[PDB]
Amino acid sequence: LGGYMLGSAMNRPLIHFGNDYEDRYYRENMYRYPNQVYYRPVDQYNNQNTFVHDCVNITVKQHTVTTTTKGENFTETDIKMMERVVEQMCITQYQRESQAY
Repeated sequence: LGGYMLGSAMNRPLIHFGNDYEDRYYRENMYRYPNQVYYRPVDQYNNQNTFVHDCVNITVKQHTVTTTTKGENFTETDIKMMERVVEQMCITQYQRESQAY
């Protein structure tokens, strides 16, 4: 929606998911996940957890609509992994937004 902003792109972290299948799955499917986040201006949140929570939901929602339009779909695992990595990226974005303000 409105008032959201799109952050600059970031390095996809290497992420370990705790078992052979998810590690392998992630390595193979990670190109399908966002490499940047949507967020509301940092002044508009009560703390880091709220900002991050919002950044994650909005970003994933938006990515899901644009991936769906291209005729592709996210599985439940996709959503879980995407959630974890977008949460990491949102934390980085908050940190970066924060040392200005």
